[PDB]
Amino acid sequence: ESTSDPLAALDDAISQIDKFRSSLGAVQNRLDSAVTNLNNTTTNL
Amino acid sequence: ANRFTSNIKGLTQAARNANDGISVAQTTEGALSEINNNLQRIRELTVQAS
Repeated sequence: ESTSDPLAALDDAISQIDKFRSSLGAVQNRLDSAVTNLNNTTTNL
Repeated sequence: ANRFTSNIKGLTQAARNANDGISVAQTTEGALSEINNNLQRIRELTVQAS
């Protein structure tokens, strides 16, 4: 009725919710890396 | 950083739990000494009645 390994089964959830936050972090990085060269291309064109 | 702060909070809570266990041990030991006093008195009374 209770939880078998509460601390471990909860650390799994913490890791699962942090992996998504980290993966969403690199998206901003690549988006701004695209924005810079996109502005450069606008100026050149 | 997240796993770091998780471990930190856990260790603090574990220290608190250990302190609470120390308190429980002290209380039970006081009770046991209280029993031992009466046991020693009964021992002396038996030595007297022998």
